[PDB]
This record gives sequence, C-alpha cells and structure tokens, in this order.
Amino acid sequence: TATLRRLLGYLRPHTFTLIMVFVFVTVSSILGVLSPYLIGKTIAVVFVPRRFDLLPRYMLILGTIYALTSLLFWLQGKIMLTLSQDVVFRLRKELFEKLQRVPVGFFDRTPHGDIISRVINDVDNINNVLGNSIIQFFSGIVTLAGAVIMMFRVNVILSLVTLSIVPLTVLITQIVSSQTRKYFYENQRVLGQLNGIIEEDISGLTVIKLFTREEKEMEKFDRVNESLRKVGTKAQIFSGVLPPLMNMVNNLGFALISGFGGWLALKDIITVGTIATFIGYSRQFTRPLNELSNQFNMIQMALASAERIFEILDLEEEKDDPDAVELREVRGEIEFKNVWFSYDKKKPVLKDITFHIKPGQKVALVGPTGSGKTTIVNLLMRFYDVDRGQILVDGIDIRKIKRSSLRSSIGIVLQDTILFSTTVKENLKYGNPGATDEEIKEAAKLTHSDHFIKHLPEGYETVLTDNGEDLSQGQRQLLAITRAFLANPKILILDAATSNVDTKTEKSIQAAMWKLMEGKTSIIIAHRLNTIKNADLIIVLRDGEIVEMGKHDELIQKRGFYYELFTSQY
Amino acid sequence: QVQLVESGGGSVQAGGSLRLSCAASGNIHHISYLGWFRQAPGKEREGVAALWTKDGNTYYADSVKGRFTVSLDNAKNTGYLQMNSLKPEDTALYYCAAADTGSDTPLWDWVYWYWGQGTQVTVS
Amino acid sequence: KTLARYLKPYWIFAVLAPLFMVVEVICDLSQPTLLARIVAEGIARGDFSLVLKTGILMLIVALIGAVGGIGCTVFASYASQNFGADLRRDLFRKVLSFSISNVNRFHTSSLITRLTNDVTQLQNLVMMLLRIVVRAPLLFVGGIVMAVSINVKLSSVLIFLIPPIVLLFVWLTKKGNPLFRKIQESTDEVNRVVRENLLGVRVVRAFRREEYENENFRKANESLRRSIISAFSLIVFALPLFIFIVNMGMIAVLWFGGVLVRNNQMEIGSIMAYTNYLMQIMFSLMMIGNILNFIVRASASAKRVLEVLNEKPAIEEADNALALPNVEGSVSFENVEFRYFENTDPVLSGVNFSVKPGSLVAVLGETGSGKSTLMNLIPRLIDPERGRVEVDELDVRTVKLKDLRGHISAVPQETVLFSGTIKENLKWGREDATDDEIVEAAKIAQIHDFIISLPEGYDSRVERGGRNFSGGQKQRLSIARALVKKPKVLILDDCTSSVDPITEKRILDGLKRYTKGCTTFIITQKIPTALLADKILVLHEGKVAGFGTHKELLEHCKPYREIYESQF
Ligand SMILES: Nc1ncnc2c1ncn2[C@@H]1O[C@H](COP(=O)(O)OP(=O)(O)OP(=O)(O)O)[C@@H](O)[C@H]1O
Ligand SMILES: Nc1ncnc2c1ncn2[C@@H]1O[C@H](COP(=O)(O)OP(=O)(O)OP(=O)(O)O)[C@@H](O)[C@H]1O
Ligand SMILES: [Mg+2]
Ligand SMILES: [Mg+2]
Repeated sequence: TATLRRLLGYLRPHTFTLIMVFVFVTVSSILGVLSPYLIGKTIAVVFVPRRFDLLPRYMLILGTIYALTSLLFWLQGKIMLTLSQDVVFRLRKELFEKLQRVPVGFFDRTPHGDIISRVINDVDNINNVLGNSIIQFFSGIVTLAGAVIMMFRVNVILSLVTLSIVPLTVLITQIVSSQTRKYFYENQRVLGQLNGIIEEDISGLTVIKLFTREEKEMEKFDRVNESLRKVGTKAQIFSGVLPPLMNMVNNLGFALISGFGGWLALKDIITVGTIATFIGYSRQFTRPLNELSNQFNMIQMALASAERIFEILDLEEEKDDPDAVELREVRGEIEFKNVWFSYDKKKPVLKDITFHIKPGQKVALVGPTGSGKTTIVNLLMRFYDVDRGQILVDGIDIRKIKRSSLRSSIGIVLQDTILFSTTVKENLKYGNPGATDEEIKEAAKLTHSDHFIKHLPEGYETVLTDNGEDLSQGQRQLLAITRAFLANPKILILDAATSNVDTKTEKSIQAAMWKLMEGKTSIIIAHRLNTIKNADLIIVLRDGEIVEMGKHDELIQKRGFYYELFTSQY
Repeated sequence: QVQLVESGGGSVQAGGSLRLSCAASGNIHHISYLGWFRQAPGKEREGVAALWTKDGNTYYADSVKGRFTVSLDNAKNTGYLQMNSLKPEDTALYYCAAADTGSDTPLWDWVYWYWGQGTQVTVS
Repeated sequence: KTLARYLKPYWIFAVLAPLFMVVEVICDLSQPTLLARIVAEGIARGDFSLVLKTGILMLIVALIGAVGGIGCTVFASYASQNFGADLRRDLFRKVLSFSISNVNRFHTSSLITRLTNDVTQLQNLVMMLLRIVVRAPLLFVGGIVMAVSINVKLSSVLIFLIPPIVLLFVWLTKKGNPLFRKIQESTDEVNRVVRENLLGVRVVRAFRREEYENENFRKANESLRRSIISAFSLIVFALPLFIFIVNMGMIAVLWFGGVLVRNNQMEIGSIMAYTNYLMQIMFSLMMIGNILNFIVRASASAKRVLEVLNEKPAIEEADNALALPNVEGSVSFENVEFRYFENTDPVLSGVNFSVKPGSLVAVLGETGSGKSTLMNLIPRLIDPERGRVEVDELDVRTVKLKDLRGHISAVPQETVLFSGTIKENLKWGREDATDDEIVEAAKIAQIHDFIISLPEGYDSRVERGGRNFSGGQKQRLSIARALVKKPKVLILDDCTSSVDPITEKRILDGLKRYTKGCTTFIITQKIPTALLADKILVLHEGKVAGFGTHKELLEHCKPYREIYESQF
C-alpha cells in the first residue's frame, strides 16, 4: 500500500484530465446498459404489437447511442494513451537523472545489466496500472455502485445475502495477490541478474572466446535462466488463478440466494418470479466485483516492479556543501594534509599522505603496482571522500569547493581510456564543446593524433565503435590526451597516459607538450621513469606511504627506493 | 395443531378423469404454499403441481403441462387437484403439502409446514 | 516457422491448455440452465429433493469448471515460459558463437533487447494463443450455428458485415507491424544511452557533461514514447470503429428481421433468442481481432529474433576440420594480407615469416603498426583477405577451433576481468586446474602476494571488468590466468604496461624460467625486455620491417634503430 500511494502520486499532475476520463467512462457505462434496454424495448413496442411504422425512429435512436458509445471509447483511449506515456516518460526521466547524482561506488559494485533492466523492463511493467487499467477500474467502480443501488431497489433482504458473500471474495483476493507480488518481485530481480550476464558477456566476448569459456558461460546462464523459468511460471499461474476461483465463489452465492429466496417465497414476503429477477440483478453486481478483484491481482505486476524503480530513486546521492564556494581565478595551489583512505573501509590503502604543490609546477607521482597512485588522484577529483585528512585546492578545503567548479579546474587522462561511439571530432570536443574546428585540428597535430585521424574514411567525422575499439590501444590514448588538452584545465592529471604509446612517439609529443603544459599545475603518474625525470618534484610512493620526495638527481645519489626503481628499467 | 386429510383415490381407465381432495383442519392463519407429489413403490419424492397464494401462479411437472390443475377453496380450507385424460404412466401414491404463516414470526426463524396422509391412485 | 519448433518439446501442455479451456467453457454455458432448473423446477414445484439434486449438480459443474479453469492457466503458463526459456538459451548460444564484426551489426544494446524484450513479446503471443486458440473459433462457429438454426435467411446479413471487418484487421497489419518494430528499435536507443553512461560515468562527471547526457537521454526517451503513442493510436481508433460496425450489425438484424416478420418468414418469439446469440458471434469476432493485434506486435519481434539466429559468425569451423589434441608451437605466416574494411588500406600486407617451436619472439613497432592485429590471427579471432596463417605447418582455418584456442593463451592489451572470485577468474584458462597450479601461476605473475593479503584470499570478490583492482594488478591477474591454461603458444600484448620496473623484472625473468618449450610472443615498447628474446620481429606501417637478432636489426632495420635511439 505504501508503494501504491507513491505510484498513485505520479497521477496527481493529471487529476483534471483523469476526472474527464471518469466523466466519459460513466456516460459510456450508462449507454452500455441503455443499449440492451432499447433492444428489449424495440421488440416489445414494434415487433410484439406488429407496428413496424415506428421501427425507423427506434433504430435511429439506437444508432445514435452506438455512434456516441464508440466515439466515447475512442476519446477515452486517445487521452489515456498520451496520459499514461507521460507518467512512464517521467519515471524513465527520474531514474536516469538520479544515476547522474548517485556516487561512482554504486556503478562498480552493482551490475549494469540490472540497472538497464530497471529502466526499460521494470518501467514498462508499471503500464498495467495505467491506460485501459484505469478505464476498467473507472468502469468497474461505476457499474458496481450502479448495480448495488438496483439490488436494494428490488429486494433489501436478498441484497444483504449477496453482500455477505463479498468478504469471502475479498479474502481469496488478499491470499492470491500477496503470492502474485511475492513471485513477481523475484521474477523481475532474476531478470536483472540475467540481463547482467548477457550485458557483461557481450562486452568481453573476445576473452570468453579466447579462453573457450563459451560452454562454462552457457551453464552459468542456464542456472539463472532455469530460475527465471521457475519463478516466472509461479507468477503467471497466480496472476490468472483468481477468475476461475471467483466463478466457484459466485456459484456458492447463487445457491445461497436460491435457498434464501425460496425461504422468503414460503413466508409470503416475495414470489417465485422475484428470485429469478434477483439472480439477474446479482449478475450485474458480481461481474464488476470479480473484474475489480482480478484487476487488484493484475496491478501486483506493476507494484512489484515499482519497488525496483523506487529502490534506485532512494539511493544516497552525491551532495554539495550548503555553504560551498566556486573557485574563481584558478592558479593551482594543490596540497594534501595527513590524508588517510580505504575503499573497503577495513584495510587502509593510503596512510598519512601529506605533500604540497605550488602553482605551475609539473609534479611526478611514481610508485609500485598497488601503491595508491590512482587513489591520490581519485581523491583530488572528489570521486571518493577522505577518511581522516584534508585536501586543499587554491588554499580552500576540497569539501568546501563545489564539485562543479573543482572538476572544471581539474582535468584527468584516466589509467583506463574510455571513448564514445560518435565522430572523432565529437569525442575530442567532449569537455570543451566551445572549441573551433581549427583548435581541434591544431591540438591533434601536437599529440601526433591528426595523422591516423586523416587516414580514416570520413576523417574527423568518422563514427567510432563502442568505446572506440576500431583504433589501436595507443591511438585511443592519444585521443584521450587530446580531449584533456582541449578541455584546457588549470590542473591536469596524466595517470599512465602513455601505457600503450611507443617510446618513439612518446619522445616526439613530450617536446611539443611542454609548451601546452607550462603555466599549468600537473600531476604525471608513470612507470616509465625516464620521461618523468625532468619533473620539478618527484613523489615516491610505496605501500600507501610517501617514502621519498624531491628532484631526480637528488633521489639518484641518495641510492634509495627511487634509485632501485630507475635502475630496474635496464 | 394442523392436520391434512386425503380422500378420492380409485381405479380409472386410460383417458378418464379423477378429482382429489385435501381437507385441512386446525388453527390455520394464512396458507402461502399448496403442493401435490406422486410416489412410486421404489422412489423418494417427486413434484406434480404447486400453488403460491401471493400471485396465483401454478407450476406443474413437464409430463403434466395441460392435464392436472391445482386449486384451493378459501372458506372451506381444502386443496384440490383435477386430473384429466389420465395415462397409465402416472400410477402412484399421491400426497399433499401446505405451508402456513402465523401472526408475528421472528426476523430469521421460519413458521410451520404440514404434510398430508396419502391415497393410492391407479390408472390402467 | 523456425520459432514454432521451440514449443514442440512441450506439446503435451500445448494441447492440454486449450482442451482444459473447453472444459471450463462447457461448464460456464451450463450455468444459466442449471440455475434455472434449481428455481423454476426445484423451488417453484416446492420439492426440496429436486432443490438439493440440482444444488449438488451446479456446485459440481462449478468445481469441474474451476479445475478446468486453473488447469488451462497452469498448462498455458508451462508451455509459454518454457518456449521463451529455450529460445533465450538458444539465442545466447548464437550470441556466444559471434565474432566482434557480428556484434557490430546488431549493436550490443540491440542484442540485449533481442534476448529479453523481443523474446517476452513472442512468449506472451504463445501464452495468449494457448488460452483462446480453440475458445474463440468454437464460440464463433457455435454462435453462428445457433443463428442459422433460428433463421437461415436472417443469417444472410451476417455475411454482409464481414467485408469492412476483414478490410480493418488487414489495415491494422500493414500499418501496425512496422510501427511496433520502431518501438523495439527505440528501446535499443534508450538501452544504448543508459549503457554508455553506466560504462563511462567517470568521463561524464570529469568533463561535467551530466546535463548533456540528460538531454542525450531525453532525446531518446521522447523518441521512444512518440513511437509507442504512434503505434497504439492505430488500435485506440480501429477497436471503437470495429465495435461500431459490430453494433451496426444489430440494426441490420432488426431491420431485415422486421421485413421477415412483415413477410411472415420469421416468428416474433424467435427474434428474442436471436439477439442473445448474435452478441455471442460479435464478442467472439473481437477475440479474432485481438489475436491479430498480438500477431502484429509479435511479428516485429519474430523478425528481430530470427535474424540473430540466422546470422552466420565471421569465424566458423570447417566440416573436415582436423582435431588438434597435441601442438608443438610452429607459428608461420604465408604472405598474409589483412583489412578490417574493404574501403580502407591493408592493415597487414606482405607478411611472410616462420617461428621455431619453443622460441621467444619479441614483437616491436610504432603505435598502429599492426602488432595486436598480427597476434589475433593466431587464435583465429580474425582471418586474412589473402594468404594463410599456420600452426604446426597446418592452416589454422582447417583445424578445430576449441582444440586450437585451447593450446593458445593470451594476455590482451586492454585487460578485462569478470564478475565472481579471483579463483574462478584464474580457472578461466583450465577448469581442471589444481589449487597448487593456480597459486604457482599467480606466484610467477607476482600477484600471489596481493591475493593472500586480502581477507577472503583467492575467494575474494572481483567486480565487472576488475574495477576493484589497480591498473597493473588486473594486468598481473591476466598473466596468471593465461599461465594456468598451460599453453604451447603464448601471446603477450604489452604484458607489463601498467607494472613498475622492479615488479616488471620479477615477471619477465620468472616467465623465462617456467615458460620453457612454450612458443612465446611478447609485444613490448622496451629494448631491454626485447633483448631477452631469441629473435625480434619489427613491424612498421603495416608491412614486416625486420626479423632477426639485435645486431642484424641495428645494422639493417631503420625503424628498430629509431626505437633503439628513443631509449638509448
Ligand atoms: N574501486 C576500488 N575498490 C576497491 N579497492 C580498490 C579500488 N580501486 C583501487 N583499489 C585498491 O587500492 C589499492 C591501490 O590502488 P591504485 O589504483 O591507486 O594503485 P596504483 O598505485 O595506481 O597502481 P597501478 O600503477 O598498478 O595502477 C589496491 O590495493 C587496489 O586493489
Ligand atoms: N577493430 C578495428 N577496426 C578497425 N581498425 C582497427 C581495429 N583495430 C585496429 N585497427 C587499426 O589497425 C591498425 C593497426 O592495428 P593494431 O591495433 O594492431 O595496432 P598496434 O600495432 O597494436 O598498436 P598499439 O601498440 O598502439 O596497440 C591501426 O591503424 C588501427 O587504427
Ligand atoms: Mg593506476
Ligand atoms: Mg596493440
């Protein structure tokens, strides 16, 4: 009921239009009972007395009724179709916008296929609470109210007997509906699991093929697929078990009113004809009662899926400080003060990390595999927040500077290069959309990117494949370097930017890069120490701690852990 | 203390006619139902004719239709059943039933019911 | 036609479900007659013995109707869900057989829909059919039989109303079908927008294009709802228009019936019953229209499902493909010419060289030479335009794929791990691998020290793509994964790109000590690591630039010297 109140809340901006829908469906309902009445009247007025001179008039009246009834049905559907899709659109909009506010930590831990499922498969399931579901409910409540008034108009005593069988129908609906929601919520969560497998396997098929895991991934899939078939059958059975069960309940009610009706006839209260009349009037009451009860069992599909939709909508999202400041006239005064960090929040990754960088300086961050170099950077980008310590950008705490301004001042070439499925121009234009075609062509020429871009079938307008896999690994990095330089940040981070870029090209760019790097503060993470030896400051890391700090020549003659790293290169 | 006396049952040849009387004596307030049923030497309870005093509608068996006719005398307090063009197929023990409604009966509690005696009607 | 075979192993339930519906239908049609017998014969005559006789009979026919009703629902749920489950696993089996060029045709996002949403639409059609496949025609034939029994001449106008009906459910087929395809095509776009955002959220946040992506999604979300309202408007117009012609049939019966009674060809009592069975014909006619509304939606999904199943993968095993249980490691390239697209220039051209078994060959060259491409030809991930690739003097095309790929282990340039445990991820190579075997491979990869340091050990959780590990950490896990498989041919694409020089030495000197006899190909950007190899292969601008010892290349190979000078 709690989820139902929330889901029904999406109908509030459509209140007036939904009132019209109710007004039109009530007119359609009174016309729906007027139509067989008029057919019954035509037989008794023109056919029985054999005076067919009146027939064209009664036919014209009946024809106008059918013309109005059909036009109202069209009108009901036309406005409801647009009304329902506006609600479904709002729910899809609300989910995507929410994910853009939700922290990065969520995307790494939760499968992407399950999130994709919740946006399409789960939102598509809240359609059986909208459209004709609203029309049938509206028509159901009017027919039920319109029948119950006609029952007491015939016989009050018998009407109490037909109303006393209603709690039994309500009870069996409550048992069935609870089970329907139980198995349907499970069906939608197993669906997300299966959607997660198909999604991950397609994006890594080459690796599955290379290690002949095609069969082992099939049996992995078959475990979840069989689980989906098992709970999906249970949900489908419970969904349509109520209509034949209610026909059994109606028959018990019919037998009870036949006994009660017969009793009243023997007491001189009513006649035999009244019993035959009341069974006709009870049929116009049981029909909407079973229809509304079956509709309650059907809306469990939307209710179970609504839970999965709302689950994403109530996630603790990334929020800025109420008194947060915007960084104006950025220079590059980066500083770390006794910073401690852990991802799992059990075993520490970074331990008392403390260092100061003056504006303009080109600082190098070297260390072994799993030292915590990317962690230092990920904290500066504020993707994660410090356990105990302070990060100061331009002399202001990172928690006090708004995320919008912080990420505008700081640029990053991530360890793992992520490209988009668009033109080479649009991929480079990302970060700084207000960059001229000449500025893009000049920036690509500087990082030796322009050569292979021109060789493509459409040049800069060549549409790239998913993540830009239609290029060499090194060529993808060159595009990532160009995109970051085009963004023109005051603070630039080059975390393993030339991992797959050859030493010949690496030497060629470095010379032209310095001119586009001067007057800007930069943090360069590299395992190719021979490139970062020219840096103003070298921060040597090991086991999440700063062991050595200073210039290349100073650290080499010190014969420390930096010397051991530099010598190991040959 | 209401008792029903049955009289008028004898041997009649095929295509003939015979009237049956059902006299009721006691503290009768208002009769609501009057019925007649035939019983074979190896059958439970059947249904031949019925009368409801509120409307006057008569409900007969499928074989009877336009043969037997049920009636009741108000002043005499006696039920009647006229049998016309009798076929040898309806050779059985005929009975009587009468439902009376007394002054001020409870909300859910019913009134009384009274059965006849039984008289043999043989048709060959 | 091919999709019908998926229901064949569940034919028992497929024939019982519509049969159980008939059992319910005969019981529900008996309801007005059995309720009439209890009142007009039971209560009316007064005999309490007939009241209970009909009373027990009505409650028994309701129980037979209930058993028949629940039976139909159960048997229809079995056959439909099983149809889908079997089709989903046969589609995923086909998707697993695909190459990347096949996955590039049906976009990754579209395939997700084809395996989930497109199956659901076909599954629901089978479910809809199972319940009303025999219920709708029997009620329609039985209805018209009752109309002819009353009056044959009046039943002639029932034939006259079929032309606008047939012209309407054909219009719903021609206009309907491509519009439901556009909904399924629009779901592929909303899948693509939500997929690219999930797989690259850090780039979106870092470049602040969050508002841009919300608009990128709004453009796809609006295009989706516009496709839905445009295809469902086709039903909200046709259904009331059909209902109108249906109700016009009553006026046609009353008018012609009036002429019949005026000419004394029909009775006045006959018209009272005719009105009831005419509505039954019309109600049953609506069910024939409803199946067509489900057929047009399912037909768009059936085309999308079938084209995936009918798609032949780029790499396929030969009919006379020789099984390779044992390999030596004789990798040979016979005038190999490769192109990713016909329009483009050759990616690899005039590539002719041979590799000795067990020998270590260092692959070098500038970014975009074709090193990664040249390696992918060996485990038959790609096939050349002209020329042939050979393993053990045998053309890789004429050999069984599972056998060939089993003996060739690779460490990709862009390391990708999978969701599960470290132990599961390392067993990717060899499933029959011992706990000592996986520990030995991780000890050679220097990753063992890290795995044991974790609280869960080898059973520690691995996220999608190995996002919960550092750059060189997942790289060291990929080396340990390939080592487990115990290969005869090993491929290492920039093996230690994200690994420090100290750990780099421990891995490289570790590999030379335990990968003896295995033909190892090592792609490297470093001369010191390249000197370890028996022979050095150098690529430049697609064609093979050089092949031989360090000394031979310094004196003859111009790009090798250029690479040497950049370091020394
Ligand atoms: N998302 C994450 N969840 C959990 N642990 C993480 C995550 N990212 C990194 N770690 C852990 O943090 C530690 C250091 O990570 P980090 O990426 O900063 O190392 P690194 O110094 O950059 O090494 P490399 O050069 O090999 O990438 C490792 O033990 C790693 O497993
Ligand atoms: N999937 C692909 N589709 C189209 N072109 C591709 C594809 N993969 C690579 N290429 C192109 O083929 C050429 C060489 O490919 P390859 O990836 O093997 O280069 P590489 O020598 O390994 O360079 P690097 O060391 O940077 O990875 C490049 O021009 C590249 O853009
Ligand atoms: Mg890193
Ligand atoms: Mg490569």
